[PDB]
Amino acid sequence: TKFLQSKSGYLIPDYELTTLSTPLQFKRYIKEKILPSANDPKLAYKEAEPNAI
Amino acid sequence: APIFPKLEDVKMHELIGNNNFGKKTYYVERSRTGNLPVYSAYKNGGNKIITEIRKIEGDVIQLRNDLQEQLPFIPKKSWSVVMQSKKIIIKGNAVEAVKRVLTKKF
Amino acid sequence: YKQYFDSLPLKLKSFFQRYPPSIKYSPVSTSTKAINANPFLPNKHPVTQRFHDPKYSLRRMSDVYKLALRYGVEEFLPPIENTKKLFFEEKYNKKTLMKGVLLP
Amino acid sequence: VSILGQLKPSDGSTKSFKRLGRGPSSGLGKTSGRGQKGQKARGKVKSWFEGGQTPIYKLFPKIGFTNVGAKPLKELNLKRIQWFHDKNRLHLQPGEVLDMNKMRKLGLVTGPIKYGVKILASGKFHYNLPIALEASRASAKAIAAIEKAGGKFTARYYTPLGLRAHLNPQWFLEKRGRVPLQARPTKRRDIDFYSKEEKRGYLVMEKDKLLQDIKEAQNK
Amino acid sequence: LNPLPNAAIPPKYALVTVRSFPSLEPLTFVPVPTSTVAAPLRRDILWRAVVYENDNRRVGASNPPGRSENGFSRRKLMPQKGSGRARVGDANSPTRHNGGRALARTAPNDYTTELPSKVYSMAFNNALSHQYKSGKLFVIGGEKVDLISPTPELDLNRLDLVNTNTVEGKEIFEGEVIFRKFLEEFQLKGKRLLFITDKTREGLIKSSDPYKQKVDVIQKELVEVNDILRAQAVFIELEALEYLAMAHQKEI
RNA sequence: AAGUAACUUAAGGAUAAGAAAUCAACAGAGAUAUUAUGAGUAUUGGUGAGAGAAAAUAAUAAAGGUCUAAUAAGUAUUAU
RNA sequence: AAGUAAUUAAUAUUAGUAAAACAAUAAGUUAUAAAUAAAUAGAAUAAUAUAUAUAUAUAAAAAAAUAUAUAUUU
RNA sequence: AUAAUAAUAAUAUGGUAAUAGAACAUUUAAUGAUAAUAUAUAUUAGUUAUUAAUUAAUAUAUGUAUUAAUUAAAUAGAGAA
Repeated sequence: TKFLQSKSGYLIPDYELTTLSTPLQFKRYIKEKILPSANDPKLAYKEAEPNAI
Repeated sequence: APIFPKLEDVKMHELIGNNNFGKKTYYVERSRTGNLPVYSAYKNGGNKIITEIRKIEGDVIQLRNDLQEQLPFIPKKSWSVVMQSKKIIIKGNAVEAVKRVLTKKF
Repeated sequence: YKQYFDSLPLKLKSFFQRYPPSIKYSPVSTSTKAINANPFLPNKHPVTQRFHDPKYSLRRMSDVYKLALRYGVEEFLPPIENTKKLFFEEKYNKKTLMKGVLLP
Repeated sequence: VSILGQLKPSDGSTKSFKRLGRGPSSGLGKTSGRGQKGQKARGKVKSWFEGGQTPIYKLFPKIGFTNVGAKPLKELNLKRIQWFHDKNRLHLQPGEVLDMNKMRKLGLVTGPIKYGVKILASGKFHYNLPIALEASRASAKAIAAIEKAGGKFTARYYTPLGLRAHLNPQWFLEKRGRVPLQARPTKRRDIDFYSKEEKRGYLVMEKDKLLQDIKEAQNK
Repeated sequence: LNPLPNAAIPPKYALVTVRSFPSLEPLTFVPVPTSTVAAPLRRDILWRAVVYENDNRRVGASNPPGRSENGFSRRKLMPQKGSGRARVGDANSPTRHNGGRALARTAPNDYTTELPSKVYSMAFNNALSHQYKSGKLFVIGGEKVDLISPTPELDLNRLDLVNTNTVEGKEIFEGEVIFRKFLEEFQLKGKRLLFITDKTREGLIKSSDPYKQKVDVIQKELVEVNDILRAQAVFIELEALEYLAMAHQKEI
């Protein structure tokens, strides 16, 4: 997980790390959450407006 | 004795997101002194008796359904599961029966 | 030994300083002018012939005695025979029960 | 965003307080729930007042005395000790007579044991413990149940200080380097009670010195 | 035959990564218990804790002058009848424009509310668990525990900056710069930060002082539920986190 | 209501209290002070209105005991 | 320009905790037994009041009232 | 087994004193994006079963909302003296 984080550039949260039991699951998570935001910066999650569409 | 154990002794199944505890399963933790958390409560000035069941982890609906299956003599209507605190209220003083049902597993 | 002595409670230490155990103080009431005059007893003043009140008033004396009992330093204090106070196990053992207890 | 701007109380916890004197459609309008024009409207008639009929509390005769000498006693029913054993809570060793030190320490009776404990018999049927008990006193039925179980009760005298010492001997040691001695019963009634074999009083059961001294005095 | 078929045993340990400070680098995992760091998020308990804390915080300095407090004479301004005007007493009445306030509050308005200790502990745990879930709970340590990956050369295991007090060349100092660099790296310049130390990290607080409006450095003992929840990312020492767990554990 | 307001007098940075003829109860504690608890409890009252401790347990608190008196009489007490 | 504050007591509802709670050094408060003016009395000796507990009474009963017992204590 | 809205049936839906329920305006505290293409305020004209808010036009300020929203506090609402 540390290696994955280092290569990625991004931080996978502690709870997520605890949950995900396989490399495949980790990959799937990454594809879901970080990737789309990385692709499109307007699509990214903002803190002050968490319920944005 | 130690609050956080070492990394070696902790197994994988002990961690969160393992063994599928969220999906359609539950637990009912005993009190500090070591008894089943099932209590009579005399509401509305002693007029309304109700049996409360506390300290439920996981799916409360499933637990309620299981208890109904165990105790068919209590009606279906009288099983109010309050979701905010996760406790399941029954109309009568049905404490002893509930305890009997739970004891075997919890 | 010196360190252990120092570690003793304050009142007891003060008492030992100002009435030291080298002097064998009297069991009975004495002249106030005497060197061996017991501070716990009421000593008589030789000129006036009036009993002076004890140098250590009764509460303070009792406290001192209890401190001595705690640290096992009783015999170095001057005698409390003729002061009417007994203490703890000795008091318990030596006392007669009240007339009311024995003969209701 | 932080959770701090989206926290509510649990449903059924809070309420709106009834706010008076704040418009007609509010409900609590001009008169503000007071009614109309009386004394209560502008003031408050004595809460316990009754117009003129003797104020009930005065109509009834005065009854009783407050026995200042009384020492109310807590009740550890036999049923409870059993619950502790079956729950493997009564943690004793062969012997270790169950005194009040152990009692409150174990948690059978807890809170404030001011004057003592009486052992009552509310689960005397299912009581089967051969352990030895010791309290201020016990019910006759409770005693009989204990005897049947193969146990051994002793009613023990404790003045309030003596009881306190018994409960928490370490405190006294910490403060003073010495736990206080247990007092004799000075009172006549107390002496009489513990001199009874039927009560299983300690003065007869242990064959105490005080009782012997009293007998000697009587003789002489 | 089978009485409670869906009964099961819950999970009991969540792994939190133990990091080196200046650069948040994974050194080890540490399994903290589920009750501290992964409780179900009960909002009502959290609310109770917050409101209580807020009430405790209150200064309560509202001191408007009542008709007694207000400083007019007690004299009747116009006689009861034979004036051709409404009835008046002294000039202090709430009804008049210069008079004192009706039902006026006084000095030291005590707004202190109470909470059960257990409830407060539960709330404290709950807030921490919520923070962990969010991905806003950075546990920094490695001194006591057995590591997997070794600590970096320029980082350190405690939550502090080195040679902060030293300032020889220019008025600018190194610990501040390091802090700024750290902020730049993890993209939390304007975000609220909460550094839960164990012992007094003087250099850290000095480094922070530039960003005092957003960064709050607190001790292990004086940290609050409010402080935890307000924070956009908490930075807790492993030892401090252990202590908190011990404090707010349900007793057995 | 209330020894409160008010009026008088006098003293200091504070003053007052303070080292037990105190409490208690057959065990014992150890100056005074303030607070909590005891406790609206015992007690008390045209036994109405109402008024109401102490012990003990804790907090606070300082070095907290210490000779100054040739040991205390018109005083103890008593009657009123 | 006007039902408010402090110290209490009671009832509701919710939440935590639960035959314990509060508080945690202790100490205390409340509930855990019903009583009875009060005392040393106190809840199945074979099960539902026809048992037992206390109060009047009493040799013990009956009789009023209230209370208590029908895997797991309320 | 819940909720939101919508259906069909029935029953009810005057109201002083009074009881209960649920909302809104205002001000402060906690959390808090946004931006003079905005906001705040006012008039008018609209819209929303409408104490309210919102659209537009316009005037004035202000390079800006303790802003929406959730709580918690209110010196929280005046044709009546």
